[PDB]
Amino acid sequence: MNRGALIKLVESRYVRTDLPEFRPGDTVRVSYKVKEGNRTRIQDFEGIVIRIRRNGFNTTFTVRKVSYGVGVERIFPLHSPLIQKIDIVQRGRARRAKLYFIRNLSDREIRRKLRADRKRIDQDRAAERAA
Amino acid sequence: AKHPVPKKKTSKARRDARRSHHALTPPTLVPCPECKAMKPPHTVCPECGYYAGRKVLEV
Amino acid sequence: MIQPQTYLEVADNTGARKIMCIRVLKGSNAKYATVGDVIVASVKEAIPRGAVKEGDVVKAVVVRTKKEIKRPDGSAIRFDDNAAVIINNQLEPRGTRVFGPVARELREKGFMKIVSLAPEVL
Amino acid sequence: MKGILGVKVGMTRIFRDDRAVPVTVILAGPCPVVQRRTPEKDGYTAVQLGFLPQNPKRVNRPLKGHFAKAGVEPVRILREIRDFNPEGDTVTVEIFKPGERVDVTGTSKGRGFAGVMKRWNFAGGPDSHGAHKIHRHPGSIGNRKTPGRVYKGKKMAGHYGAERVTVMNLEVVDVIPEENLLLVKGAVPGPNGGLVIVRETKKA
Amino acid sequence: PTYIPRPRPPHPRL
Amino acid sequence: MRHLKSGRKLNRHSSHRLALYRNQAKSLLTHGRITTTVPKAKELRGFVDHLIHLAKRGDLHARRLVLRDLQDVKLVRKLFDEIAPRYRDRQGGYTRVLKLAERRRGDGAPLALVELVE
RNA sequence: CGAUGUCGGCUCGUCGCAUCCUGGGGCUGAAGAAGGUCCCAAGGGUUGGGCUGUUCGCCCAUUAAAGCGGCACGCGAGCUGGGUUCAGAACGUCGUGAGACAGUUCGGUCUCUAUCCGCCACGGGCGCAGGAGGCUUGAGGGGGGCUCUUCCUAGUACGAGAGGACCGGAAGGGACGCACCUCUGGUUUCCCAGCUGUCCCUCCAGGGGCAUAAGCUGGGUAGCCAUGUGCGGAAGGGAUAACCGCUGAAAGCAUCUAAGCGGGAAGCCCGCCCCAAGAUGAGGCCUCCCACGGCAGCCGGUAAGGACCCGGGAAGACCACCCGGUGGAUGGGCCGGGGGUGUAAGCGCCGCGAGGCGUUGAGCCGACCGGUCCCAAUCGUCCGAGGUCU
RNA sequence: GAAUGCCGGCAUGAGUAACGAUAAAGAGGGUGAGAAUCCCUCUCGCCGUAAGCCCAAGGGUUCCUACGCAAUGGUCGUCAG
RNA sequence: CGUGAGGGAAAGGUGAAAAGAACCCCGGGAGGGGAGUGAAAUAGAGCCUGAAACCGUGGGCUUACAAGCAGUCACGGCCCC
Ligand SMILES: [Mg+2]
Ligand SMILES: [Mg+2]
Ligand SMILES: [Mg+2]
Ligand SMILES: [Mg+2]
Ligand SMILES: [Mg+2]
Ligand SMILES: [Mg+2]
Ligand SMILES: [Mg+2]
Ligand SMILES: [Mg+2]
Ligand SMILES: [Mg+2]
Ligand SMILES: [Mg+2]
Ligand SMILES: [Mg+2]
Ligand SMILES: [Mg+2]
Ligand SMILES: [Mg+2]
Ligand SMILES: [Mg+2]
Ligand SMILES: [Mg+2]
Ligand SMILES: [Mg+2]
Ligand SMILES: [Mg+2]
Ligand SMILES: [Mg+2]
Ligand SMILES: [Mg+2]
Ligand SMILES: [Mg+2]
Ligand SMILES: [Mg+2]
Ligand SMILES: [Mg+2]
Ligand SMILES: [Mg+2]
Ligand SMILES: [Mg+2]
Ligand SMILES: [Mg+2]
Ligand SMILES: [Mg+2]
Ligand SMILES: [Mg+2]
Ligand SMILES: [Mg+2]
Ligand SMILES: [Mg+2]
Ligand SMILES: [Mg+2]
Ligand SMILES: [Mg+2]
Ligand SMILES: [Mg+2]
Ligand SMILES: [Mg+2]
Ligand SMILES: [Mg+2]
Ligand SMILES: [Mg+2]
Ligand SMILES: [Mg+2]
Ligand SMILES: [Mg+2]
Ligand SMILES: [Mg+2]
Ligand SMILES: [Mg+2]
Ligand SMILES: [Mg+2]
Ligand SMILES: [Mg+2]
Ligand SMILES: [Mg+2]
Ligand SMILES: [Mg+2]
Ligand SMILES: [Mg+2]
Ligand SMILES: [Mg+2]
Ligand SMILES: [Mg+2]
Ligand SMILES: [Mg+2]
Ligand SMILES: [Mg+2]
Ligand SMILES: [Mg+2]
Ligand SMILES: [Mg+2]
Ligand SMILES: [Mg+2]
Ligand SMILES: [Mg+2]
Ligand SMILES: [Mg+2]
Ligand SMILES: [Mg+2]
Ligand SMILES: [Mg+2]
Ligand SMILES: [Mg+2]
Ligand SMILES: [Mg+2]
Ligand SMILES: [Mg+2]
Ligand SMILES: [Mg+2]
Ligand SMILES: [Mg+2]
Ligand SMILES: [Mg+2]
Ligand SMILES: [Mg+2]
Ligand SMILES: [Mg+2]
Ligand SMILES: [Mg+2]
Ligand SMILES: [Mg+2]
Ligand SMILES: [Mg+2]
Ligand SMILES: [Mg+2]
Ligand SMILES: [Mg+2]
Ligand SMILES: [Mg+2]
Ligand SMILES: [Mg+2]
Ligand SMILES: [Mg+2]
Ligand SMILES: [Mg+2]
Ligand SMILES: [Mg+2]
Ligand SMILES: [Mg+2]
Ligand SMILES: [Mg+2]
Ligand SMILES: [Mg+2]
Ligand SMILES: [Mg+2]
Ligand SMILES: [Mg+2]
Ligand SMILES: [Mg+2]
Ligand SMILES: [Mg+2]
Ligand SMILES: [Mg+2]
Ligand SMILES: [Mg+2]
Ligand SMILES: [Mg+2]
Ligand SMILES: [Mg+2]
Ligand SMILES: [Mg+2]
Ligand SMILES: [Mg+2]
Ligand SMILES: [Mg+2]
Ligand SMILES: [Mg+2]
Ligand SMILES: [Mg+2]
Ligand SMILES: [Mg+2]
Ligand SMILES: [Mg+2]
Ligand SMILES: [Mg+2]
Ligand SMILES: [Mg+2]
Ligand SMILES: [Mg+2]
Ligand SMILES: [Mg+2]
Ligand SMILES: [Mg+2]
Ligand SMILES: [Mg+2]
Ligand SMILES: [Mg+2]
Ligand SMILES: [Mg+2]
Ligand SMILES: [Mg+2]
Ligand SMILES: [Mg+2]
Ligand SMILES: [Mg+2]
Ligand SMILES: [Mg+2]
Ligand SMILES: [Mg+2]
Ligand SMILES: [Mg+2]
Ligand SMILES: [Mg+2]
Ligand SMILES: [Mg+2]
Ligand SMILES: [Mg+2]
Ligand SMILES: [Mg+2]
Ligand SMILES: [Mg+2]
Ligand SMILES: [Mg+2]
Ligand SMILES: [Mg+2]
Ligand SMILES: [Mg+2]
Ligand SMILES: [Mg+2]
Ligand SMILES: [Mg+2]
Ligand SMILES: [Mg+2]
Ligand SMILES: [Mg+2]
Ligand SMILES: [Mg+2]
Ligand SMILES: [Mg+2]
Ligand SMILES: [Mg+2]
Ligand SMILES: [Mg+2]
Ligand SMILES: [Mg+2]
Ligand SMILES: [Mg+2]
Ligand SMILES: [Mg+2]
Ligand SMILES: [Mg+2]
Ligand SMILES: [Mg+2]
Ligand SMILES: [Mg+2]
Ligand SMILES: [Mg+2]
Ligand SMILES: [Mg+2]
Ligand SMILES: [Mg+2]
Ligand SMILES: [Mg+2]
Ligand SMILES: [Mg+2]
Ligand SMILES: [Mg+2]
Ligand SMILES: [Mg+2]
Ligand SMILES: [Mg+2]
Ligand SMILES: [Mg+2]
Ligand SMILES: [Mg+2]
Ligand SMILES: [Mg+2]
Ligand SMILES: [Mg+2]
Ligand SMILES: [Mg+2]
Ligand SMILES: [Mg+2]
Ligand SMILES: [Mg+2]
Ligand SMILES: [Mg+2]
Ligand SMILES: [Mg+2]
Ligand SMILES: [Mg+2]
Ligand SMILES: [Mg+2]
Ligand SMILES: [Mg+2]
Ligand SMILES: [Mg+2]
Ligand SMILES: [Mg+2]
Ligand SMILES: [Mg+2]
Ligand SMILES: [Mg+2]
Ligand SMILES: [Mg+2]
Ligand SMILES: [Mg+2]
Ligand SMILES: [Mg+2]
Ligand SMILES: [Mg+2]
Ligand SMILES: [Mg+2]
Ligand SMILES: [Mg+2]
Ligand SMILES: [Mg+2]
Ligand SMILES: [Mg+2]
Ligand SMILES: [Mg+2]
Ligand SMILES: [Mg+2]
Ligand SMILES: [Mg+2]
Ligand SMILES: [Mg+2]
Ligand SMILES: [Mg+2]
Ligand SMILES: [Mg+2]
Ligand SMILES: [Mg+2]
Ligand SMILES: [Mg+2]
Ligand SMILES: [Mg+2]
Ligand SMILES: [Mg+2]
Ligand SMILES: [Mg+2]
Ligand SMILES: [Mg+2]
Ligand SMILES: [Mg+2]
Ligand SMILES: [Zn+2]
Repeated sequence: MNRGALIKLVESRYVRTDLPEFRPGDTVRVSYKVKEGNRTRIQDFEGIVIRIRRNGFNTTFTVRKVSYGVGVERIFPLHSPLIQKIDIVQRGRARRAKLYFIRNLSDREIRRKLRADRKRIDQDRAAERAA
Repeated sequence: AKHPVPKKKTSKARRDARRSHHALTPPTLVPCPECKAMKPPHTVCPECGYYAGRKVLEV
Repeated sequence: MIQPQTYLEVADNTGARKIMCIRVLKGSNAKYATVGDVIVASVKEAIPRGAVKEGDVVKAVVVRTKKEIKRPDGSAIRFDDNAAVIINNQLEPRGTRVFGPVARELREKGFMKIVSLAPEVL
Repeated sequence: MKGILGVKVGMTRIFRDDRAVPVTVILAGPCPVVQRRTPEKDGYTAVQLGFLPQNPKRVNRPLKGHFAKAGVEPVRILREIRDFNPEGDTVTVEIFKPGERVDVTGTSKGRGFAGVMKRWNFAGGPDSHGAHKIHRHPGSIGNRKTPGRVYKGKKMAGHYGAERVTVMNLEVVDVIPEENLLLVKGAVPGPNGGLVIVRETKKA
Repeated sequence: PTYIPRPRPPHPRL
Repeated sequence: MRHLKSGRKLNRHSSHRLALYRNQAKSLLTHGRITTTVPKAKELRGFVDHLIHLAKRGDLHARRLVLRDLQDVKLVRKLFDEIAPRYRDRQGGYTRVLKLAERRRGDGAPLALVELVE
């Protein structure tokens, strides 16, 4: 028997595929379905993805955003059915996979450290020239 | 600590009874297929240097 | 994860700026308060001519924490600080405004005034 | 009462009504009835099940004649289920429907020789303020001349784990009979690849 | 009988 | 506990153990057969296998990778030029370990031999 | 007195019951709610802080509650050593003085090795009248046992009002316990990158040693984990405590009682979880071997089986346990997936240059999920029934 | 038969604690009855205001060489103060 | 042993005579086994006699459901005379 495969098999019914790949340092907008009793609505959450931890179906990315004066990090599961959509808003360049360091940085030091990834920005514009 | 100590001398019966588990197991031995000399299984034969049916080292 | 001796920024305009938790109002011996939990605190640092003053033993509700809160949908949210809003015995905010985001958890726990006043409920 | 043997596959989580649900996955079926216990011949009721097919070249003669007296291919494991008497000669996971509650037994993970803090959650000693080599120690074990002895059952260090453990009232979450899988919400004793028993719950 | 090791002081039972 | 942990320790800190393996790799690759203890022998297999495999790939990168553990151009030259060619179609298993009948006199240690295969 | 270590704390509990809370009651100057008092009850529970060496006590903030006692005022061959309780020094006081003080003050060496009982774990032996491989019954043990808030019933009963129920029904918590690693969060001693100094290989480029038993720094899989997740306390059956009765004499009435019957606690028996036939009272069921050769005995060759030896294992101190041994995926390699790292070297282009850009999500890559006989578990050896008598 | 008596001998604790800085080792070759422990070479690590070199004190043949391994060396020893 | 003044041991015995064991065997040696000497070699130099504690090999009885200052009394079984 293949225990890994069975796990993969159980998960497949929930694996999303329709989401734009991104990377730590990217600036992204998560549209997240949330309930305000008893109605349900979409709440956008825009920020730098500082961290992505991979575990197949169980991958989860962390997005950081400052909001009315306070730093805020939320963690989303990359296959959660609550994610309505994900929009790439900026493509930044990191030198490492985890960016906890930006928590202690000034606004301009972040901007200096995560300059625009021209190479992947060119790809984003290179696509969207389709049929 | 406060330096524990034996309270009575151990009788010859209790002493040797503790050794009731001290005998040696004679070595596990099997005959070598090539030179028929007795030797432990799963080792190159030290008498003819044969293992798995072939010469493996000089003796 | 707020326990006695923890300092909390004051999220409202009561005049207080820092409070030091001295009790967690959650049963006989709860160890921790998170968002939504009432605490008893001592005013450690207030501004002048405030509704509160240093020394006041006040009640507070924790509105955001440095440790992440988890949620039934598998999501989690964490803030840059532990903050709180000073309340009266009937759980209402003693102040007139709430600065910063607050935990959505405050809604179902019956802090609908504090959730309304917040500039953003995350 | 109904039961079935299985193997712990591993953990993951599904999403059910916009809710993360942690689950353990159990490969349970299929279990051939190998011998039935009757109050006639045996004095109690149970069904000795079988699980996992075995190389015939490894099944000795006393056991071969046992399976043969049931017309079952030789199997690796044989366990009974008390007061369970199925109709067929094969027990499959379709005996569980989603929304049920089950108790799961397994062999807990083996911690070996475990100290009093890991085993019994003793507080240990202080790490500063003059503690002398007692940081993980159990302190006192008794009184003085009265009673002059240590109680039976006193919590001391020693082997911890690799014992029989049963968690009760685990929700069944889904059943995948085509793969003989069983999704249970929560934790189950022991390691992946370990053997489990999945009975109906005795809670209510 | 070379050197006489002096014995430890008693516990003060006063 | 030690559950699912791969790696013998051999009563050596992190840098001694590595130098042990690298010294044993140098000696075995050099002489073709060395005698050591059984536990050391079993660990040297994978350490040495990987180097031989890297030599089969023959690129400059591999040479420099191998030279990190072997540090001897001449020996690395012998590994790439004489040793690696005779394993071109052997998919792994470049070494073998066979236990020895006798023990040392002074510490009773069980020995075994390690050799490159044919 | 040829020594029984002395306060308080820490750790670890276990018992008592004159009960602090929780459960059950009688009386109330008991309307309701909430109290008072006494009875039954020891199953569980009984918080964090400021002061002082403190025990005690007062205080702060909570709580259902913040119970009181025994165990050498439990516990220093378990820890502490602040106090007491040596030698120093000083203050007050006393003494001509040396010195003195239930007067104060600062300081002042706490002993690696457990033999026997006891305790926690783990084997070895023999036994359980034939020998064996499995699967089991449960005598008897052990574990567990707590509790709060909110809502509905209902702003109804009750009450002038304020206030505010029983019974019954929902939801959510604190602490505790068992298990687990999907998520959250730790570590992850060499899994990846970056960095300084220096010595080196081989001059550049690329690298290796050392700077800790990782040089430092940023990360980090498996495993082991809590701060994280699942689940437990029950339900229910039975017999009772105080207490309330039904029927009912002695004793024309009356009486829970003398005949008989009923109700009635978080407590008791059972139920749940775990151990458990050395339960010598050594249990049961399924299946296999079975008249061996020779003098209830013995000595030999076997049987079914077993052990040895080996490759190993979320099993483990040794042992034991579990799996595999070429009719084999057990470990090692190799391959793929995962995962970590975060774009290798080399070359080409740009810049005087530090560098930058592309080739490139590259290169490297522990443990995870699998594949593959490439390497190693070669070859073998030794035990092992012939069934007592009525 | 006792004096924690005196001297000697031999037990118990026990195949137990320990084998004296956590700077560190591996392999090949040689010798020999015998080798983890001696010789040789290669690799690895340690010291380098020292763990290197030279004086004085103190010690008194411990220096060099051959032949030796009972004891001494906390193991072994073919080696050695 | 103590700087020193000073303190202060243990340790006798082959046999009448060395006749003190040529030679051969195992062994590196040690040690033994034969051979030989002697009245005697468990008088073989670790030597007269060779007590006891203490360690061991072999044999007889006995012991793995049993409560112990270890003995004593009784009966029974087994072994020996
Ligand atoms: Mg002590
Ligand atoms: Mg000590
Ligand atoms: Mg000691
Ligand atoms: Mg003893
Ligand atoms: Mg003796
Ligand atoms: Mg004896
Ligand atoms: Mg005796
Ligand atoms: Mg004994
Ligand atoms: Mg012993
Ligand atoms: Mg013995
Ligand atoms: Mg003030
Ligand atoms: Mg002030
Ligand atoms: Mg603010
Ligand atoms: Mg099982
Ligand atoms: Mg535990
Ligand atoms: Mg703990
Ligand atoms: Mg601690
Ligand atoms: Mg101390
Ligand atoms: Mg200690
Ligand atoms: Mg310490
Ligand atoms: Mg401990
Ligand atoms: Mg005491
Ligand atoms: Mg007693
Ligand atoms: Mg176990
Ligand atoms: Mg460890
Ligand atoms: Mg493994
Ligand atoms: Mg060691
Ligand atoms: Mg180092
Ligand atoms: Mg490799
Ligand atoms: Mg071998
Ligand atoms: Mg061997
Ligand atoms: Mg006394
Ligand atoms: Mg005495
Ligand atoms: Mg005495
Ligand atoms: Mg004494
Ligand atoms: Mg007590
Ligand atoms: Mg009472
Ligand atoms: Mg009560
Ligand atoms: Mg009451
Ligand atoms: Mg009352
Ligand atoms: Mg009233
Ligand atoms: Mg009332
Ligand atoms: Mg009680
Ligand atoms: Mg009590
Ligand atoms: Mg208190
Ligand atoms: Mg203070
Ligand atoms: Mg205090
Ligand atoms: Mg106090
Ligand atoms: Mg006081
Ligand atoms: Mg109350
Ligand atoms: Mg005391
Ligand atoms: Mg006490
Ligand atoms: Mg005490
Ligand atoms: Mg002490
Ligand atoms: Mg004390
Ligand atoms: Mg004591
Ligand atoms: Mg003592
Ligand atoms: Mg003191
Ligand atoms: Mg002190
Ligand atoms: Mg004195
Ligand atoms: Mg004076
Ligand atoms: Mg005077
Ligand atoms: Mg004073
Ligand atoms: Mg003092
Ligand atoms: Mg001082
Ligand atoms: Mg004093
Ligand atoms: Mg000291
Ligand atoms: Mg001592
Ligand atoms: Mg003992
Ligand atoms: Mg005793
Ligand atoms: Mg046993
Ligand atoms: Mg039986
Ligand atoms: Mg029972
Ligand atoms: Mg019993
Ligand atoms: Mg109402
Ligand atoms: Mg009214
Ligand atoms: Mg109710
Ligand atoms: Mg994991
Ligand atoms: Mg984790
Ligand atoms: Mg994490
Ligand atoms: Mg993590
Ligand atoms: Mg990890
Ligand atoms: Mg590495
Ligand atoms: Mg390094
Ligand atoms: Mg360098
Ligand atoms: Mg360079
Ligand atoms: Mg160097
Ligand atoms: Mg150095
Ligand atoms: Mg440092
Ligand atoms: Mg690190
Ligand atoms: Mg980390
Ligand atoms: Mg009941
Ligand atoms: Mg009446
Ligand atoms: Mg009546
Ligand atoms: Mg009656
Ligand atoms: Mg009744
Ligand atoms: Mg009843
Ligand atoms: Mg209850
Ligand atoms: Mg059982
Ligand atoms: Mg049983
Ligand atoms: Mg009995
Ligand atoms: Mg039995
Ligand atoms: Mg093992
Ligand atoms: Mg087997
Ligand atoms: Mg075989
Ligand atoms: Mg395999
Ligand atoms: Mg493999
Ligand atoms: Mg791989
Ligand atoms: Mg991958
Ligand atoms: Mg990847
Ligand atoms: Mg590049
Ligand atoms: Mg490149
Ligand atoms: Mg380059
Ligand atoms: Mg140029
Ligand atoms: Mg990658
Ligand atoms: Mg890979
Ligand atoms: Mg195949
Ligand atoms: Mg053989
Ligand atoms: Mg006398
Ligand atoms: Mg005497
Ligand atoms: Mg004497
Ligand atoms: Mg002795
Ligand atoms: Mg002695
Ligand atoms: Mg031993
Ligand atoms: Mg001992
Ligand atoms: Mg020991
Ligand atoms: Mg010692
Ligand atoms: Mg030792
Ligand atoms: Mg030492
Ligand atoms: Mg040494
Ligand atoms: Mg040492
Ligand atoms: Mg170092
Ligand atoms: Mg080497
Ligand atoms: Mg050598
Ligand atoms: Mg040697
Ligand atoms: Mg030697
Ligand atoms: Mg040398
Ligand atoms: Mg220098
Ligand atoms: Mg001189
Ligand atoms: Mg001298
Ligand atoms: Mg010399
Ligand atoms: Mg010489
Ligand atoms: Mg010598
Ligand atoms: Mg010697
Ligand atoms: Mg010698
Ligand atoms: Mg000599
Ligand atoms: Mg010596
Ligand atoms: Mg020696
Ligand atoms: Mg020495
Ligand atoms: Mg030697
Ligand atoms: Mg020589
Ligand atoms: Mg002298
Ligand atoms: Mg002298
Ligand atoms: Mg004399
Ligand atoms: Mg004479
Ligand atoms: Mg004479
Ligand atoms: Mg004569
Ligand atoms: Mg003469
Ligand atoms: Mg000769
Ligand atoms: Mg001789
Ligand atoms: Mg001889
Ligand atoms: Mg002779
Ligand atoms: Mg005569
Ligand atoms: Mg004689
Ligand atoms: Mg004589
Ligand atoms: Mg004479
Ligand atoms: Mg004699
Ligand atoms: Mg003698
Ligand atoms: Mg005997
Ligand atoms: Mg009995
Ligand atoms: Mg008997
Ligand atoms: Mg009689
Ligand atoms: Zn042979």
